[PDB]
Parts: sequence; C-alpha cells; structure tokens
Amino acid sequence: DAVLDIVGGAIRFGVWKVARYLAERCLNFYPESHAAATQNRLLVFLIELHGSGLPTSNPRLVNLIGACGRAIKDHWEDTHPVRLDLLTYQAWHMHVSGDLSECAWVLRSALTVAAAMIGNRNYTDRNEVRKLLMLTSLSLKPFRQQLEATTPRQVTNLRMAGLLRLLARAKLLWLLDLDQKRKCPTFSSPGNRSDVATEACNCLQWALDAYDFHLGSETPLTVGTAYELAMAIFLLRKATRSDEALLLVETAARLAEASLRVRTQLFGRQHVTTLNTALLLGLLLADQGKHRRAMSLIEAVIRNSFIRSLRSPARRRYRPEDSFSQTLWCLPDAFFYDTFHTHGRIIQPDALHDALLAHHKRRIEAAAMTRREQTRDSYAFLTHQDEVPSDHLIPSIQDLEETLIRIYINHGIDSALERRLC
Amino acid sequence: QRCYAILEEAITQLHSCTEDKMGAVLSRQLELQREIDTMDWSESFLQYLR
Amino acid sequence: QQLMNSLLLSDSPDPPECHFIASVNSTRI
Amino acid sequence: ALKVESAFCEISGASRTIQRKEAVANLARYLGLAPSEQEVDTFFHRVNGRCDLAAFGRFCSLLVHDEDKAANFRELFLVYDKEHTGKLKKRVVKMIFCNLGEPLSAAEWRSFEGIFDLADKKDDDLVPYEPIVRKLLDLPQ
Amino acid sequence: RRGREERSLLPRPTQFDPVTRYPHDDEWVSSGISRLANCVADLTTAPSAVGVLEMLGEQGKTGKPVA
Amino acid sequence: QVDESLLRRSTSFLRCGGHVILRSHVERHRSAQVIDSNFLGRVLIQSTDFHDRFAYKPDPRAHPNLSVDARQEVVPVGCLLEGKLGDLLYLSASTPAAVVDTLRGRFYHDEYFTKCGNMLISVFPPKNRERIFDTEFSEENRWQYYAGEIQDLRPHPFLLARRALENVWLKRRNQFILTFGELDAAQDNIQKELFRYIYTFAPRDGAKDQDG
Amino acid sequence: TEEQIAEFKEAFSLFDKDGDGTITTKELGTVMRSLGQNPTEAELQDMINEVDADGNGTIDFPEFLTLMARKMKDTDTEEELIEAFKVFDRDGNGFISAAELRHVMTNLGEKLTDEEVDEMIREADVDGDGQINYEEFVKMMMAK
Amino acid sequence: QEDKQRFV
Amino acid sequence: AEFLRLYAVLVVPRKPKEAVIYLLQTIKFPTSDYQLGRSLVFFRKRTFLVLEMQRAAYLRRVMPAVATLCRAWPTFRARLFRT
Amino acid sequence: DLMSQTFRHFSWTDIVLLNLFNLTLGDSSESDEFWSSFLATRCSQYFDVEAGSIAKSRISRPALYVAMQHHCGISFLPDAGALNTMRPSAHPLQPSHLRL
Repeated sequence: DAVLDIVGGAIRFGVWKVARYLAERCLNFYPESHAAATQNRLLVFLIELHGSGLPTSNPRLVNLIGACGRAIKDHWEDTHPVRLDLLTYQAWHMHVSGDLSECAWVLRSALTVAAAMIGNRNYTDRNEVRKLLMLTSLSLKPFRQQLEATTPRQVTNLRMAGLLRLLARAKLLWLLDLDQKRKCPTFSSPGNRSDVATEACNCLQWALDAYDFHLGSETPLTVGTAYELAMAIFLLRKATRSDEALLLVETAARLAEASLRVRTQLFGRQHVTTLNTALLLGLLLADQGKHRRAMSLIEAVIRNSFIRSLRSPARRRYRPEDSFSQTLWCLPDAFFYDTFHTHGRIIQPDALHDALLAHHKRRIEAAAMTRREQTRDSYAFLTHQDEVPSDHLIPSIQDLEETLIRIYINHGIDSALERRLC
Repeated sequence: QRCYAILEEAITQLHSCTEDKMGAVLSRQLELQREIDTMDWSESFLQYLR
Repeated sequence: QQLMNSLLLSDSPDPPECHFIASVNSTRI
Repeated sequence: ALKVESAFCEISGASRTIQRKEAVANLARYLGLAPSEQEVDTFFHRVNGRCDLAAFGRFCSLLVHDEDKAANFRELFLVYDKEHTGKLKKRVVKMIFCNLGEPLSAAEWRSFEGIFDLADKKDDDLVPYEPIVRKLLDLPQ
Repeated sequence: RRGREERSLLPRPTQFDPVTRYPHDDEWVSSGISRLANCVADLTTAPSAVGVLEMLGEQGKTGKPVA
Repeated sequence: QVDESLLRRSTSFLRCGGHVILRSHVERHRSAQVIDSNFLGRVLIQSTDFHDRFAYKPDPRAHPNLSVDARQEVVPVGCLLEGKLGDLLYLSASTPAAVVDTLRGRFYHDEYFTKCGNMLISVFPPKNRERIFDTEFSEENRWQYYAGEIQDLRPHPFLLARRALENVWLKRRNQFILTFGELDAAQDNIQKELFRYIYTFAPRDGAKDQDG
Repeated sequence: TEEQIAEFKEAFSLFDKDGDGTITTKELGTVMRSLGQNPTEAELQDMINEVDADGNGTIDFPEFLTLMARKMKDTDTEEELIEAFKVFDRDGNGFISAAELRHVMTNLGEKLTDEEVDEMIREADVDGDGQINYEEFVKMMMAK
Repeated sequence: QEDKQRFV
Repeated sequence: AEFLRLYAVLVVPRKPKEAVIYLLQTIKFPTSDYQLGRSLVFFRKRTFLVLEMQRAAYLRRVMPAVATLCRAWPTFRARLFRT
Repeated sequence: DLMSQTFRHFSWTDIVLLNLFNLTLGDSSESDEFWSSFLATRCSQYFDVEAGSIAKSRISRPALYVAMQHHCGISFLPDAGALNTMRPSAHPLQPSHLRL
C-alpha cells in the first residue's frame, strides 16, 4: 500500500505517465487471483480512464473491469463487498461517459447485490408455529392474525444507502441535463418528467432516514441527504408544475432549515455547503410567499459568501462528501463539482425571471427593429484575486444580488416605500 | 439489532440441528417406501403374467 | 486473358463473389 | 334447499336417482332455473348416469346467474332492428330461434306460438319484441 | 398483494407523500425495522434491506418505454 | 508482434500448467510450460526442449530447464475462437503464425484440406497424391456433401463450390472460384475434381417433353 | 358433417337482415371471417358470378354450402390459439400486456396495417389498465 | 388528530 | 437500411441514423467493432454471429397466430350473438 | 503423482498436508466425515463456535483455500480461481501442486 500511496500521489497531481509505471510493478507483489489486489486493479482502471489520451469507450476499460470482477468471483465468489467497489468504480466510469440512464442500472445492480450481501430469512414455518400457538396458548391472537417474524428484516446500512444517494444522483442529473438540453424534443417526455423526479425524490428519501438511524441526525452525512432531499423537491415542483404540492414545499423548507442550523454549527458560516443550505431555503421560502424571511436570508448569503472571498484563494477548497469520493479516495477535487451546485448556480438566476419591462420591451424590440481528463487542481497561484473552480461553483456576487433586487421591486417592499418611489 | 442477532444464531442452530436429525429418518422412510412400492409394482406384473 | 477480362466486363454490377483455394506442399518444394 | 329436496323426491321416487336425460332438465326449472343443453350434457357426463340429491343440490347453486337482465336481451333485437322502431317480423323471430342459437325441434317450437300468441299471425306480419322479452323473464306485462 | 412495509412507506407509488421526521422538532407510520415504540416519535420509517429492493423495483413496471 | 493485453498481469492470466510463448530469440519461437506465476514477483517458467488443462500440474520431466522472466515477455497462447471449426475464419491471433501453427496440427492429424475464411488451404505432400484426391473426391463423397446442408460437413471444396451454387439457387448473382499453387503442384487436379461437382447435383434441364 | 353444416347456417343467418335465406353481397366477405379463414380479394368477385348464376342477386343456402366445399383452408383450431397467445406469454402470469403485442408483430407479419393492429389492442383491452387475460380472451374466440 | 394519534 | 429490418424487434420494445445507433447500445454491441461508414457498413462476422443466435430465437413461430390476426372482427361479433 | 515425478522429491509432511486439504476441500464422503465429526467439534473447543453453525455447504471452497494458504504456511501452484474451474474429486489436490 506504500507503492499504491505514491500511485495516489500521481493520480491527483497529473503525473499519469509515472503512475502507469509503478502500478504495473505493484501487481507483481500479490498472488494471482487474490481479491486483496482489487485496490491496485481498480487504481490501474482509474489510470486508463483518466490519464490516457484514449476516449472513455476503450476495450481496455471493459477488459480491466472484467479481469477484476473475475478475481472477486475466483477468490471471494459473490460474497465480499469488493464486488460493490467494482460496482462503484464502474458507476464512476460511465458517469464520466454520459449515459446516465445506464448508470441507474449499474447502481441498481449494486443495490441488488448488496441486498444479497446483507441477507434475509424466509420463515416458511410461520403457519405451523401459529398452529402450535392456537393449540397451547390462550389468546385471541393466533386465530385471526398471522404470526409475525421472530426477528424482523434487516436495516439499510451506511454504504447501501450511499448507493441510494448515487441512484438519485443519476436520476436527477439525467432529468436536468435534458432540461438544459431541451433543443431535442425526444428528451424526457412530460410523463417521465414527473416519474424520474419523484422517485429520485424517493431515493433521497430513503438515504436520509437510513442515515439518521445509524449515525444520528447531527452528522454531516445526514445533513447532506436532508439538504439534497429539499433540492430534489424543489426540482420536482418545477417539473410537474402542480399547485397541490404546497404540502411538499412545507417539508422542503423545513428540511432546508434543519440542514442550515447544523451546517452553521459544523462548517461555519463561510463554506460552500452553508451558503446554499441558506440559498435553497431562500428559494423555497419565497416559494411559499414568505417574501421577507427569504429576502433577509438571501441577504445573508451575499454577506458571508463575500467574506469567504476575503480569504486566500489558495485557502478555498471544497471536496464534496459523496460515496464516489470515499471509494475513489484519490482524485482531483474538480471531478465532482458538476452534480448539484452548478445546478444551484443555474436555477437561482433563472427561477424568478421577471423581465418584460423596458430593457426587455425596449432593448429587444427597438434593437432588432433598426436594420439596413488530465486537469490537476491549481496548486500555485499568481495573485491574491485568482479564480478557483470552487468560485465558479457558487453563483457570483453579480448575479445573486441580481435576484435580490428583482425580489424587492416586484413582490417585496412595504407599502410605504413603494408609495414614495412611484 | 444485536438482540435480533443472538436470536438469529438460535434459529440457525435449530435448523442445522434438525436438518441432520431429520436427515437419517426421512432418508430411511423414503427407502422403505421405495421397497414397498417397487415390490408391489413387481407383484402387479406377475398378476399380469397370470 | 483479355477475354477473361471481357467476361468480367459483361454484366456484374457487384464483382463476382469469390471463393479461393491454394494447393501447396507440406515440406518445402 | 327445502324446495330442492322436495322436488327431487317427487320425480326420482323410491330410487332417489334420476337416470333420464329429459327429467334432469325438468327438475331444473321446477326450482326456477334454466340450464342449457350443453350444461346438462356435461353435468350428466360427469355424474355418469346417476343423479343424486347432493349433485343436483349444488347444480341449483352453480346455475344461479346474475345476467338475466333485460338490457342484454334487448341487444339481440336491437341489432336486427337497425331502424330502432321496436319491431321485427314474425319471420324474423322464426329464424333467430330455430336457426340462431341452438336449433329447435318442430314440436316444442310449435308450442311457442301457442303461448306467446304468434300462430294467428302470418309469415310477414310485424311483431313487437318487447312483449317476448318481458314475458320470458317473467316481468309483469 | 402488496406488502405492509411497501404500503406504509409508499402508499401511493408514483408521487412523494413525505414521511420524514428528521430533526424530530396516517400518524402511525413505521416499517417493521424496529419493535420498540411507545410514542409517535419512535416510529422509524427506515426502509429495510429487502424493502428497498421490492419497492425500488416497481418503477420499471410502472412505465413501459413509450406506450 | 502481439497485443498488449497478453503482456499484462491484470487482463491476462497465468495458471500453472498452461502453455506460453517466450518473447526472446526474436527472428517468439520458444514454447514453455507455466510452473507458478508469482515466483518472487516474477514468473517462473519451464522452457520445453493430449494434456487436459483441468488437473493443473506441471509436466513431469527429468532435468528441468527453469528460468525467471517477468510478465512483460510471456503470452498465453494455448489451453493445455482460433479457428475452432474447420473453417479457421475466426483466427484469434492476427499474425499469420496462427494459420501456420493450426496447419501444423492439421498436418499431423491428416485432414489437410481446410477452409480458411474465404480461402482454403490444401498442403498435401507428393507422396501417393492420387490416394488423397480419391478419398476426398470419390463418387461416394460426391453426393454426400451435397446431401448435408453444410453445418456438420467437413470444410472441403464441396462446401467451397456449394457456397457459389447456393448463390446460384437463390441469389442469382455472379460468383467466382479459383485455385493457386506452384509448378505442377496438382492445383489443376484440385480444380477439375471441384469442377465435376458443379453440374452433378440439381436437375440442370432434365430431358423434358415436346411442350417444355 | 352435420356439425360443420351447423356452423355454416349459424353465420350465414347471423349477418342476414332480409331474412328468408337471402343475404346481399356486402356482408358476404365478412361471413367467412366468422368462420375463421383467410380470403383473397379476387374470390369476392368470383362468388358474384354464382350469385347471379340463376339471377338471384343473393346467396341461397345450398350454393353457400357447395362453394365453401370447393375451397376450404385450414381452420384455426381453438387450442392452437390458446398456444398462439401463450407463446407471447413470456411472463408466465397468464397476461399479455398491451404494449408487448404492439411492437413485436408490426415489424413482422405479411399483411398487417397500422389501423388493424391498433384496433385489436383497443377492443381487447376493455379494462384500460393494459393487460389481456388470454384464457378469457380466447374464450373471447371460442364461447362455442 | 383525535382518533389516529392515540398511541398513548 | 437492411440492418433496420433484419435487426428489428430485438431488445427494444427517431432519425434513421439515430434509431440504428439506439439499437446498438440496447443489444450489448460494443463500439470497438463498429465502423464509421455511410450505407454499406462493414461488420466483422463475429458480432453478427453474436446477434444471430437470439435472432432465430426471436423468429420462432408466429404463423398460426397471424393466420387469425388477419381475420378476427366478425368472429368477435358473431360470437356475441352465439352466446 | 509419485509415479510421474522424476525430479521433485517430497516429504511425509507434504502428505499430511494433502490429506488434510482434501478432507476439507473435496466432494468425497470422507470429507463429509471430516466436516461433520472433526472440523465441527474442534471449532467448538478452540474458538467457541458451535458445531451446528459450521457446515460445508455454506462455506466458500476457494476463499477458505487461500485462508489455509496463509494460516498454515504453505503455497500451492494452483490458485483460488484454479480450483473453481476444476472438476470435483475425492482428492483434487495432488503432491505436484506444492511450491514450498
């Protein structure tokens, strides 16, 4: 694992040509099938996906997956969770190469395998234990009710509920990639628009209450599912456009508030997470009609996010907690920025959308009327005001102040001041 | 959850102990039933030859 | 040989779909 | 069940067993239910020649049918009366009975006009089919 | 012919109907995952290892790729 | 050269008792038997100088010739596609050495004529040549391989002509047959025996009446 | 063949609206569809030649019998159409979901139009949920 | 909230 | 164009090119043995042998079924008057 | 096997390995005797797990094999995937299968 640690020294750092050289000699220090070698075999698979100039559809990539899954079925045949770390490395593989509908199948098979890993009993004798109970015992119970199991069914654990979060990640990202690519009409018909949204909501549902059972409802990992279930509901209402979802918006802002309180007390007030457990709460409260609590909270976003930009650009780094990040422990941090917080930077300026004043009926009408992946994280910087990829990740001070003043003059401001204005 | 674990070991002990206890007897019953049914079938053939 | 070329020139929108065979020796000739 | 056992004993008599094909069809609607000729044929085939009280007793129950409604039997005459005047010909009611459905013998078909009052009418006379529907299903006229 | 855990976590299975009580601030909603309950706050709707497969499988059976 | 997949610890494997080609003395050329695959990081091998895989043992042999070589110069080549059928069209090795080495065993086991994708190879020696043609072109075997609808039939000039004659029966498109060789190396006798097959089967205007 | 003649005088009189044994030539082609066999379109005009052989202008019951005896295809039997929808039953539950039958024979088959295959999905699926119990739907071929 | 919260 | 009809049915339950591409991912056809071509797309026989095993299984037997799928509509209605 | 080798000497310590490895890993009724009378009762007085839980059916034949390869201190020429694609035998492992 020492040679594999310098392998990790070259994966994150874009020194791929060296990383190929000591990875081939690392596998000589393991016996032939020997499922303990799956750490090296998957790291080589990460080199050939990220590190070589060949695209993401090589026959090398399916050969390495098949050769490592073969080694699990040789040593620890379908009875060790290195089958699951093959199913998460393969899920990362095709998450890079598009096809998010297929990535749902990969994580589905990861959930089905992990169900057999945990195991269940059948209890075929429940009818005849009831026959003994109705003969010996003295209750009304064993005659008009079937006998329950002696020990109930199993708990969804930490990792298998992680695959629930990843399945909701594939479903929501498939929904919104076609939403930002609506130019082709054969992308997610409106019947499927409600269906994949509300069941990515159900997968984030399941991950949240499995986590507060195991780790308790105060750890960062529960807060991540609670904030993301609120975000998934916000996209569920937007896609369906159903007016009966006022029950859903109540539990959405009530999930975002619980995520906000803990994230203030765990990550501070200047952090990429704590700015959008308040920013999403700003959209879900202005959703309800609370146009001054959402106002003052969006007000608070561009105070603490601005104070975050006071800090050193070298001292602003966020790696999202995610089961891909835990399994693929060594990668550049930029490889997971896409999934839900450029989502926030797109939805936030577009959701409110007033226009239709002059500069829209004047700067459009009159203007048209006149005629005749080798990407390392940036380690060394140039000046104190550089641009971290975590700064693109959050919406800029230009465009979220933009939403702020648009809230005021349209549906904010007390009756006194807008009287004095007009 | 650990309470259900120490009862689940009791269930697996009971099923493993009754599987090899019933293994000898139920094999012998099916062997004796094979003898009755083969010998009665062989007697039905001699009645046909009769 | 040009008559063998001329039957190639006669019809045949596709070329004549071929099947070939070699007749050689086991050792060196 | 009391009418079932009372009607069974008066036909079978001392034998307590009906071996007549025709008498099985009689005892069915003395209780009030009408079976088809195929239904009593496959009933007689399974009971292989002897009809006892237990077999005929639930033979009354399995023929309890909840589709002897007027709307289904006006649908027969509605299609043949495309003008929806409520009328069909007496020749028209002859063929739907003796030719459509299972065919009729000349004897029991002759007793049909004797009760339903069609014998005095000619071949081409016009009849309303609603009295035939109402009288057959024993609704009051 | 649907299980009781299936009917308690998703009684109406093409929409959400939220059931969480995450910060803890039909009322009787709970899976079979726990048999310790004396109040409504105890009722955990945590999906089971088998429940999250029998009723995560009933979404490919809802649709049928166009018609 | 060979593909990089076989010179790789991950994708390709060595099990003890499999055959291998040693990449040395290049112009390949060396065959060896695998004994162990992780001898001190390297691969131990037994250079050689009717065995099922399925029991894995080294070949028992006095005076062994063991040598150490890494898994950058060994390729698994054997099993004890590749042209499993007599039609060797498949050819798991891209090099012509797969055609020649398969023809080595086909020369030892005396079946000789061998459909080769589109091609065919016959490698019959000068020894009693007329006996070789007379087995594979006798009037018995003439109507035999008409009668079978390919599949189980041995890959022969009977199938080579029947391909073109089935595109006679259905396709009605132009076909082509041709034989190669060297100086009077019986390739003419291959072609003429193949040529009799063209108009033997199928009723080719059986003598009709006056009407037609 | 008294049973086969019995099936003949069923459907001959079933589309028959004039009544006295005379049917016009419109529903004549559709009478044989309830017998259960395939026509050529040229047979329809070939039947009109013996419609007016005696100047009847209509079918008489004997000439329906004799011409049907001249040409008789293999009747699709009742158990073979139990099996003909059982082969589409890959599930084993006894149900043929309506979306399955749409795609798999439209690209197959010999004489199939889009309106003819859409209308058999609709009329079979009276429940609207999208499944066809074929043990009840081929008794919706053979009540008798 | 009168007949269904009665888990006591 | 012949690929569309000869490999219809199959696993699937828009454009002529886009539907041919859509067939490829759904039948476990790797992109490695695919050629950039216009109409006469070369295939490398191996992968056609992969598909043709289940193609014959998908053909099977449908001909007594379609012998009455052509002729079904009066045999519906005449039966409603038969019963 | 002792017939076939002409170079590789052996010891009796190799034989007592092979008799142990085949009474644990094999299809024979002799290995059924080992798992039902000896390997089950020895687990009860060594690591306090009872004989009922120890069964030959619900154990992985290759993963157990590598487990004795580390614990007993012997390496074999075949591997975990080797035995899986081996036909079942009364004595599958043979004395030529050793390394050192």
